Amino acid sequence: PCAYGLLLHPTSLPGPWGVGVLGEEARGFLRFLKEAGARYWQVLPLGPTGYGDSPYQSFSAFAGNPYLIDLRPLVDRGFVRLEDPGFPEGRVDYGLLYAWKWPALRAAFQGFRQKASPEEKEDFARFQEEEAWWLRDYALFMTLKSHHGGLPWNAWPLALRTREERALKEAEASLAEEIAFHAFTQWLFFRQWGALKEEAEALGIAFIGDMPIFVAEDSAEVWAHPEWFHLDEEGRPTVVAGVPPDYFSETGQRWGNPLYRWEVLEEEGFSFWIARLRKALELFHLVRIDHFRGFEAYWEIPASCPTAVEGRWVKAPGEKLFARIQEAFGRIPILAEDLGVITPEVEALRDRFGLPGMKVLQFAFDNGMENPFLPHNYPEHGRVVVYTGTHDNDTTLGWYRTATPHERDFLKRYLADWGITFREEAEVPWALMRLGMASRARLAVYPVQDVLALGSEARMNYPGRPSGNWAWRLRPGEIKEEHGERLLSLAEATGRV
Ligand SMILES: O[C@H]1[C@@H](O)[C@@H](O)[C@@H](O)[C@@H](O)[C@H]1O
Ligand SMILES: O[C@H]1[C@@H](O)[C@@H](O)[C@@H](O)[C@@H](O)[C@H]1O
Repeated sequence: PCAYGLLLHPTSLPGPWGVGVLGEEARGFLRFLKEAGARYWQVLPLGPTGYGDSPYQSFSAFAGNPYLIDLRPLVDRGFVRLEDPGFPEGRVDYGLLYAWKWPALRAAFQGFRQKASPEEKEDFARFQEEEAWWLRDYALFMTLKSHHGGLPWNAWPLALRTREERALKEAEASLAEEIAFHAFTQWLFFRQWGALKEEAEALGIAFIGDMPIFVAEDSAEVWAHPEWFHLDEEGRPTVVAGVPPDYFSETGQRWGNPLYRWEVLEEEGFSFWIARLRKALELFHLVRIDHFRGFEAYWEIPASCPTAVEGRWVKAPGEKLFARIQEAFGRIPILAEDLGVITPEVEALRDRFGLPGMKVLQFAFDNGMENPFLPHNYPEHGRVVVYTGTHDNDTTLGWYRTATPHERDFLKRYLADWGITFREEAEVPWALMRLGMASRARLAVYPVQDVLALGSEARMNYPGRPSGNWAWRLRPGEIKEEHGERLLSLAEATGRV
């Protein structure tokens, strides 16, 4: 029973200009966290997003999401003048945010080139030089994507798709301004996050980052390093990621993400992963990795297959990779997302390296006392993270409302065994958060929607649903001291303060 933190993607922060940003409201959430006894702030992947707006399908495994840039500081410097397009409240309007914030950032870039001090123009220069190894490909990637009507890289003219030496240099020369712009967006993002990170550290708060084990097909790194992935000559994946048919899905899941050529990454001492983790550790203190099981083995699906039925398991060099990580960083600040159908082999790898696993209370009541998500079954070392629900789950109140008769009843009886009782429906989220903090899990993390006991409309992501995801936002003044105080109380009572 060491500590607890809260889960809130930066986009959910309240504030003007269409979305949560790395500014004052963000710093405000830090104070809230501090005064609430919280010691962790978990977020979703922070890279640039494409269609669907999912943080797990980023245009780059290294880049930073421009949408998170707080335009206010840039306004205070005279680089740009802002006028609101009519953004709504409590939700992100991505369509509108795209049409507005990009030109907004572009305009602010012109202000910078004409009013930036030497120390500013110099810093921007150092940044471009130091992050060049990935920044160069990223900036050109985005630029070329705009220049081609948003077409995916493997749909661009042969010369550019195959990254021919000449074509690249020419494009890189006749679009140096757009390329500089994108680099500018990155410069702001990392500098703004950096400030926020130091802030959190001074308050004694650690950041729990996130990253999908597999990258997106249409992204800077796949374009610039196709040797690391199973692609044909046209740049199209010959096999895609996914999971096999299980008790639930009768056809399994076909994600479409490109699969790694593990043999190639190994011959290079897993350079990609080390670089990927090094860059994440610049932003986070702990890094959760989605679909951890992939390091043990992954389900390879023929690209020509419409479902996941035709796949097969393929072992991945997990042991070697983590051994390498251990030596590279002298530690392994990884957080294993081991939800779903896991095997003894996956647990073996996870445990063998002392990596903490996950526990989701919303999944603990559809069976009997042997459910590994029920608190009494948590490993004695308590090296695990308990959640009421994650971003992919409905809010706890929303889950409760639709849960089966068995789950609802078992929930009550189980809570009772722990001296926890509830009357009102809106009380459920707190009963579970309480159960979480009372457990052996050294760390408990809760999404803010549960702290506010919001219903299903505040659900961050609904797997399978083709819209309305990643949009939920706290409304101004919605979260209040009242909530922080109640959390502090619960944390003190369980010894997590
Ligand atoms: O490392 C320490 C230790 O575990 C303490 O018993 C307590 O839990 C602290 O908060 C921290 O976690
Ligand atoms: O007020 C805002 C923010 O909420 C924090 O208080 C930060 O430290 C600054 O004061 C900022 O201007």
